Amino acid sequence: MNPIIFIIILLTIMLGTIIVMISSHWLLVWIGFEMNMLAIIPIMMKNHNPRATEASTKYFLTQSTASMLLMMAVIINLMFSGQWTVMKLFNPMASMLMTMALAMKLGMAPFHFWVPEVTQGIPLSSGLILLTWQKLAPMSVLYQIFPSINLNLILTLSVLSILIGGWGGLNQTQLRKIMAYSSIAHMGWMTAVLPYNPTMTLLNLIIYIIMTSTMFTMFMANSTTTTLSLSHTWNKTPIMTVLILATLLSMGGLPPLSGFMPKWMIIQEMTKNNSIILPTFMAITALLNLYFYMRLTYSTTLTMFPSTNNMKMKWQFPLMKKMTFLPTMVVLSTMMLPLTPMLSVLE
Amino acid sequence: YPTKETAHWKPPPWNDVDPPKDTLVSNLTLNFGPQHPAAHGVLRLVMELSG
Amino acid sequence: LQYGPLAYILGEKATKKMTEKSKLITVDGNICSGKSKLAKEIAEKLGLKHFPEAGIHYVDSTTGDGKPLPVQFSGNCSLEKFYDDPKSNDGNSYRLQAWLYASRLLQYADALEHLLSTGQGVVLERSIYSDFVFLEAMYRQGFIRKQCVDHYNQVKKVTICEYLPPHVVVYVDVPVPEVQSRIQKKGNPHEMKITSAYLQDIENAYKGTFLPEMSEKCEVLQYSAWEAQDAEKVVEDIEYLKYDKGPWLDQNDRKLHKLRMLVQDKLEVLNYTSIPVFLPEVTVGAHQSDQVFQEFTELPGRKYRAGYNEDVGDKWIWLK
Amino acid sequence: MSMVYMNIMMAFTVSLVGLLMYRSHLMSSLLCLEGMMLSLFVMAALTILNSHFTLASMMPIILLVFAACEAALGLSLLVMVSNTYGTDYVQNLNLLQC
Amino acid sequence: AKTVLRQYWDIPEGTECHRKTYATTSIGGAAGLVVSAYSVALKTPTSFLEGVARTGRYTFTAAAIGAIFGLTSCISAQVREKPDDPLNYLIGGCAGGLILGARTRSYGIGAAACAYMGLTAALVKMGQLEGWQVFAEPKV
Amino acid sequence: ATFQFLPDEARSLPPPKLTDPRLAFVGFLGYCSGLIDNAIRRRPVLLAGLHRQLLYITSFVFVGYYLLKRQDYMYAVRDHDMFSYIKSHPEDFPEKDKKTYGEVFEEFHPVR
Amino acid sequence: MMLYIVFILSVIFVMGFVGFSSKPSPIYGGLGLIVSGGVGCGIVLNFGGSFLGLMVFLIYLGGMMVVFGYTTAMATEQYPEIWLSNKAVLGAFVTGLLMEFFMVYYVLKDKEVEVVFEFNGLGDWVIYDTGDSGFFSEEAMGIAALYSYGTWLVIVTGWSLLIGVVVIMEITRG
Amino acid sequence: PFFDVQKRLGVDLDRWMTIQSAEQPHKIPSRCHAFEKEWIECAHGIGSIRAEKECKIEFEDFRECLLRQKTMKRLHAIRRQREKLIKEGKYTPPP
Amino acid sequence: MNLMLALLTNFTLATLLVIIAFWLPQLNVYSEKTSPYECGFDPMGSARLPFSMKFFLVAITFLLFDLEIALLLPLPWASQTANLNTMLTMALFLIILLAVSLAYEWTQKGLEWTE
Amino acid sequence: AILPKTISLAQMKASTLVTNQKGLIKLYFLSFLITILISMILFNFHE
Ligand SMILES: CCCCCCCCCCCCCCCCCC(=O)OC[C@H](COP(=O)(O)OCCN)OC(=O)CCCCCCCCCCCCCCCCC
Ligand SMILES: CCCCCCCCCCCCCCCCCC(=O)OC[C@H](COP(=O)(O)OCCN)OC(=O)CCCCCCCCCCCCCCCCC
Ligand SMILES: CCCCCCCCCCCCO[C@@H]1O[C@H](CO)[C@@H](O[C@H]2O[C@H](CO)[C@@H](O)[C@H](O)[C@H]2O)[C@H](O)[C@H]1O
Ligand SMILES: CCCCCCCCCCCCO[C@@H]1O[C@H](CO)[C@@H](O[C@H]2O[C@H](CO)[C@@H](O)[C@H](O)[C@H]2O)[C@H](O)[C@H]1O
Ligand SMILES: CCCCCCCCCCCCO[C@@H]1O[C@H](CO)[C@@H](O[C@H]2O[C@H](CO)[C@@H](O)[C@H](O)[C@H]2O)[C@H](O)[C@H]1O
Ligand SMILES: Nc1nc2c(ncn2[C@@H]2O[C@H](COP(=O)(O)OP(=O)(O)OP(=O)(O)O)[C@@H](O)[C@H]2O)c(=O)[nH]1
Ligand SMILES: N=C(N)NC(=N)NCCc1ccc(I)c(Cl)c1
Ligand SMILES: [Mg+2]
Repeated sequence: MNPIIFIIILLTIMLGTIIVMISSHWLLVWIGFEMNMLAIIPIMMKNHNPRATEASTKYFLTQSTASMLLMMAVIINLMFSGQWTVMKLFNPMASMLMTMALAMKLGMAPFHFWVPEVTQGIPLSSGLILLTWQKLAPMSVLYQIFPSINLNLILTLSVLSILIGGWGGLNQTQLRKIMAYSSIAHMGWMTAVLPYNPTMTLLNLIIYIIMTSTMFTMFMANSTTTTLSLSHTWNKTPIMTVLILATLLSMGGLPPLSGFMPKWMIIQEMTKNNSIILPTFMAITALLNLYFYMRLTYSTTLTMFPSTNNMKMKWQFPLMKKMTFLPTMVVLSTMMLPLTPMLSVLE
Repeated sequence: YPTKETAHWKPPPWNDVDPPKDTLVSNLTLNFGPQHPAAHGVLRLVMELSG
Repeated sequence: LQYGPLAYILGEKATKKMTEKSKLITVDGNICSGKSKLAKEIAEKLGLKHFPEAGIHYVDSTTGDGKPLPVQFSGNCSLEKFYDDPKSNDGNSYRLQAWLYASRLLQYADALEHLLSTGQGVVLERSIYSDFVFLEAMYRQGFIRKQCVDHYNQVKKVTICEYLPPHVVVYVDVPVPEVQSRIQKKGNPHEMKITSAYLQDIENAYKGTFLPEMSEKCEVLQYSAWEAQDAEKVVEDIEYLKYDKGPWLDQNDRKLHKLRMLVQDKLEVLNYTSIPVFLPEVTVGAHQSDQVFQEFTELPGRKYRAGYNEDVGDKWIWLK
Repeated sequence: MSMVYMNIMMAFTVSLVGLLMYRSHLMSSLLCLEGMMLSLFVMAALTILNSHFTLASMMPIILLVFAACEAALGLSLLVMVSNTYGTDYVQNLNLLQC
Repeated sequence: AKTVLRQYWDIPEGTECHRKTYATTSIGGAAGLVVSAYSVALKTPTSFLEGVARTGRYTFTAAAIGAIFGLTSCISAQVREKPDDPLNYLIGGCAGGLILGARTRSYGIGAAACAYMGLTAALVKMGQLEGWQVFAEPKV
Repeated sequence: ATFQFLPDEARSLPPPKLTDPRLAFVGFLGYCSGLIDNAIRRRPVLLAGLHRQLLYITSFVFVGYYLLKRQDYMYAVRDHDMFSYIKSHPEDFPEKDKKTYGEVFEEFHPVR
Repeated sequence: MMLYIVFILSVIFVMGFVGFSSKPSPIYGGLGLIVSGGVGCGIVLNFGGSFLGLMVFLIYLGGMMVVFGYTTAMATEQYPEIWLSNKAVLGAFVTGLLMEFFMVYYVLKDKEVEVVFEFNGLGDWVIYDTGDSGFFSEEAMGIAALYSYGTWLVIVTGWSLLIGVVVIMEITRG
Repeated sequence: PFFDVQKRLGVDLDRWMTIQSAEQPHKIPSRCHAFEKEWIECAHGIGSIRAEKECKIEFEDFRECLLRQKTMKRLHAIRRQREKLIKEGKYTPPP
Repeated sequence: MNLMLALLTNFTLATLLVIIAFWLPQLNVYSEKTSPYECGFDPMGSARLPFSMKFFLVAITFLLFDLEIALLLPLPWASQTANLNTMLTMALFLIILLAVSLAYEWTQKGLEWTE
Repeated sequence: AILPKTISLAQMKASTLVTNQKGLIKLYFLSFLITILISMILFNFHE
């Protein structure tokens, strides 16, 4: 790929997302999704191998199907309202189809099967876009149509995502597949609170994007894609292992780290609405996430795994990766809890 | 966690590249003549075609 | 600007620098076959950069102040010990070959980077493409295990695929009996222990696998003992080659940009040379690894990134 | 609703079920995606034409434009799947189980 | 689902235990089918008969747990004349767990099943009495 | 106002003091990022590139000043909305007559 | 029966969909999508949109022609399946025809039907507008507005088609 | 919109097509123009929660114009009743 | 009705001619007569085997370019708008972008058939 | 049965159910069809 072509395509991935977020017309929202899909497939196929081809195909089939249910919902809404404005839908079937369409796009369970496979099959830098930037457009739509969303449907998707995301990550050794099941679990929290306080959906989305970018950027830094290769980092860049430990503990939602803020604020908004059982269930089930985060810390930072002789050749060469924004992101991933009241800027 | 169902699973390639296959990319074979305007009527030109 | 997509966008394209003389040449041959003499003389006549054969301390020669480091920082692998006891329990035999391949891999990346950025050709003595001949020789003699060869082929598969083969493969044919005799005249006591079966395996690998393979992708020139002596007659053959085969015909500036990005990043070059495959011969325990890594950072000019060590004279660190 | 809506919505449901129930040929399923657009195009056109909502008359055209982009992208991947395996069977696309 | 759950909830506790078994067997039978459908779809059976055989086991097992719970819980209510007691469901929930252990032929599973199903069932009865909301309606 | 980071009415609020403890914390986060930037690139952590370490403190403080300004405005708006609503619906927020503990009866639970 | 033209065409519309949704060989799948695109043209044309109906028919004729060429190259086999060749194909085909038949039978008999939802079977003519006497085509003026009102639409679709060309070249290059 | 840049910048990217009572080419009105105007004007500025209850009358009429479901039940009942009389020889449609 | 009558007549007459063609002539069917033609020798392999497409990239591009004509066909009507400044710009913008994509595919060798 | 050994075993057992898949497009989209069906037939999410 030509560098100028890569930049243009990357801007088209962003352009499609922006169109979804500034559109007041359902057709333009649909167009934004098609444009985003058309521009991300070439970024998945960049390294041209049978696994990238498989990932791109599975992504296209899932996204193309979801887009078709979305348009069907839009046309039903036009039939029963004679308008195209992006807002609450005017037909319960339209809401169900649009809600399922957006759940497929986000990879929420039971529509989650593509996320682990597509993420595994694409390069780390493409996985970073998939698990972060691609969440913005579908969430911005949910943010605007939540009044008509079926409560039982949305909370069922939330519960299943947390359970399946928690259980799926327990069996993984590939870092890209651990991040995929982590993503599924975290999507459940964002939608669980959406019926009650959409501002907390944004807070959870933002902090998740910061922490997920921090992990992917550090995996990219040493070009690690498995647990065992990541376990060699202590013998190359000891600092990078401390940053990984701190970020992983934050993703796990441990005080006094930043990642506890979303779980804390979501539990608050749900208990104000007399929802005790669900947030209690969600917090305990999130212990599954903390468990398979803790294993990564053990093999990365808190122990020293066997190395190889050729590792010594790497001691003589500095890190050359760009590692863009990594110093800022890691500080935001860990030390934000004292500034929690700042969440009102999202209001 | 090994199970009976995942017994046959293997770790992916280190560089994410699976070896190219040779599933049969066979050519098309065509009798070009003898009975053919351009074969002068007695030329059986057996011709392997890709497209 | 450091090289990157921006520099490529602004005009820095490999096809500008390259010419009919931007060639990568490799001189191969058995031990004591005259490679180094020939390679050095080819380089001067054609005006090419000469990379001496990549030894154990090649990496040292490209970083720091360029002097070799103590052997514990290369894993204690030793060529002399290989000749004395090639069947050693400590696995020095395969640790050496694994280390040497990584050294050759790094030299090839440096050679390619020199060609692409400046357009000047290079001359090398053996390469990652011929390094396997020593592996096979070691295995046939039972110096290493089947698992070690499996490990070598794993590493080679995921590293050699990224690069382009040499334009020219100069090869010097010296039969084993002459190679024998030329070793004693060298007078190194450790080399003289070399068996002829070992040297025959090296020859068979070159003539059995290497040369047939490289003929389909490179220009191959074979020379005998006396033919190799006139470096001028060797250069004359190079100067009139057709160059009409191999993957270099398919390279365009888009491809050479991606290639140049790889070879300028040495940690990306060496990424897979340390895959987590736990062979006894190349596995290092945590305590040995940690203790040696502490020593390395205590070496002059090694604690910090180059340009930030003021124990060796670096200045303006507070503004860098 | 009108009795034409019964059949068009039935057509959309048929092609959706055809889409979700794969066989072997990846091309066969790519057709079901084209079918789903066709039903969406017809149903959108009927609603807009019957309501006389003039400016919306152009969006079925826009609908077709992005159907072709979607089909062209699908065919581009099918080519690459066929080159790798020599068929367009979807059962070959199972490397990412592990 | 709403209809069957309503029927079970909308009849007085401990009265007409043959009806309750109809409701809890229907819930159990339905849950067993949902498991069968996903299991059959995601794990293709080797033949049509195996797929039907697997569906029969899951649907029977789930329905059997449903019947026993709805029967054991109701019989204890009338027997003890304590209609509004979470203890009744704890017994009913445990009896279900024992059946799961026998069908899975595993005392360990049967022992674990009792504790989780008995306590889960007891909590559901408390939720009904106290008005606990699982999927609470947005209020503030 | 729609899609305004700080609407105009926010200007009638007192701006955050440049000695705001929250701002002092944001400046500390900027400093911590600067040290981490030196560490991952294997430069002397405290000394290397003070021009870079300085831009970290400044950029964090600059961005964090306006985030704090909008944070304060959004809570002021919340209170303004809330108090105005209580004024618009007196019947939903009645003033009860508070009894004294001498009158109110509370049961005694002995600890025996 | 001529007052039921739009319904009759919609029946064939579904039959075409069942034709390719049962997924025989894509050669026959393409044919069914052509038949559906033909009657679909007629259905839309009967509501006053001759341009829209003709366009979708024309566009799908081009698309299915390319699919045919791709089928002979990438989706063929020794014995391509017609609808009768495979039990799964035939079973899916028969099921769709029977579901459609019973929907048509009951809606016609009662002049109304419930297929999950309520549908009125009086014929599609009843909902038509009664007051048309303008000297232009409303579909044409609406579509023609893409270049005056729909500036923003022209930009995003124009950009997407350019990116489509760029992207298909990236994807299909080894 | 999630980010109302259109209303910020005073630019009209897509609000011109959102409703059918918007300004159309050559002032061609939609069939349900009056109903949509009446519903939109009723619900303007008070929010959906109030509009759902307080503008119900205008929305059901607008819905009746859009899908005409109550009109077809009134016509279906008459057409069915007329044929129920035709066989019984109890009705003679006029010329 | 006129159009449907015209379509029914056209294809009916064509069907009638086929029916006559198949039922009027004397038939003599045997295996060798109806075997597939390939210049006198038996075909090698089936004709249902894959046939490589060397213009596959142009065929996909045809899809994207064929939708452009659907977007350009309304232009004669668009010229009746009073807002002629906007239409002319947008009409020219669309065509130029179509030309740009052709130039991009041409320069990148997308129009050349694979080997 | 508040034993850690039993709890950790149920999650292990559940983890293998979730993850032990075939990686087949056909089976995944088949389950999507099941999910949509029950979303309407069983839970009336469409109402
Ligand atoms: C302010 C309010 C909010 C409060 C929230 C809590 C804030 C925590 C923010 C964490 C942000 C990450 C910053 C951590 C800095 C730790 C310093 C460090 O990394 O150690 C120095 C050393 C670096 O190594 P190197 O640069 O390669 O030079 C050679 C020296 N070996 O590294 C090493 O060599 C060490 C190798 C051994 C690894 C030991 C690991 C155990 C120590 C972990 C400490 C960090 C724990 C962070 C988790 C939260 C703690 C509360
Ligand atoms: C008023 C401020 C009070 C301080 C509060 C600190 C809160 C934690 C702040 C997190 C950021 C720490 C800095 C990031 C790590 C960079 C430092 C490092 O990695 O190694 C130490 C380094 C010396 O090692 P060297 O590589 O040789 O550099 C030469 C420079 N002398 O450089 C040094 O010599 C010293 C640099 C600072 C060392 C940081 C030690 C780790 C701190 C993180 C552990 C968790 C913090 C405590 C948690 C509770 C929060 C209050
Ligand atoms: C994934 C498969 C997707 C297949 C899509 C299938 C087509 C979907 C059709 C959607 C329209 C269904 O229409 C459904 O039936 C009638 C329509 O008058 C309505 O009926 C209901 O709501 C309206 C309220 O005004 C009243 O009639 C009444 O209170 C109630 O019966 C439903 O509110 C509507 O949701
Ligand atoms: C009582 C209320 C609160 C209880 C909360 C307790 C939650 C569970 C905390 C521990 C989780 C540890 O998760 C896992 O547990 C099992 C045993 O328990 C350990 O496994 C260990 O025990 C098992 C069986 O005893 C052995 O077969 C195994 O060889 C051994 O490694 C794992 O190494 C540990 O990683
Ligand atoms: C009250 C709330 C309690 C919250 C509990 C938090 C959940 C923690 C989830 C941990 C689940 C994963 O933990 C997993 O447990 C099983 C228990 O056998 C361990 O498995 C261990 O025992 C099994 C057999 O019994 C062996 O086959 C296995 O080799 C051994 O390691 C796994 O090594 C461990 O990884
Ligand atoms: N085991 C092993 N030994 C190697 C390798 N490369 C070089 N050597 C040894 O390094 C020594 C010197 O290299 P040679 O070039 O082959 O011998 P020479 O005396 O210098 O003869 P010239 O070719 O003229 O330079 C030889 O004894 C080789 O056996 C290698 O990749 N593996
Ligand atoms: N819970 C919701 N659904 N809405 C919501 N996010 N806030 C509603 C109330 C509120 C809370 C904080 C602030 I600051 C402001 Cl101004 C207003
Ligand atoms: Mg030498």
